[PDB]
Amino acid sequence: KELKFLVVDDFSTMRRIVRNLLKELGFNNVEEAEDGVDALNKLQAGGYGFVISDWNMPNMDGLELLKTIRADGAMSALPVLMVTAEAKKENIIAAAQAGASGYVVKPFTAATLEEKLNKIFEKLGM
Ligand SMILES: [Mg+2]
Repeated sequence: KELKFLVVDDFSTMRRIVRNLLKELGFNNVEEAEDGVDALNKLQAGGYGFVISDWNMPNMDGLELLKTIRADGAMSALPVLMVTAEAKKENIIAAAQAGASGYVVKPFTAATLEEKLNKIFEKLGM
């Protein structure tokens, strides 16, 4: 599957981990973004096929980034995997209403990530 991923997380250590987990699953075309604003700049360049986004981030959080993607004429169907942390239980109902493609709690292993990605590829038909 030739898919270009965008990994968005305000902690540089976590972006690196997720990127290396994707590399182990065979995905080598992975770009990183620091928050929702940075993510908008990368997405506008085009070519992205999947977004993995942390929920809590400064400047623009994962929910506002999701809602922006979903309102965009060309990118409204872009899959978005929402990432939450044990620290805070998020407003899942709002992400579900905005069309999140799925949810996963970090930290996660490549095995868990693979199972989440396979489930989304199947449910959406990618
Ligand atoms: Mg964060």
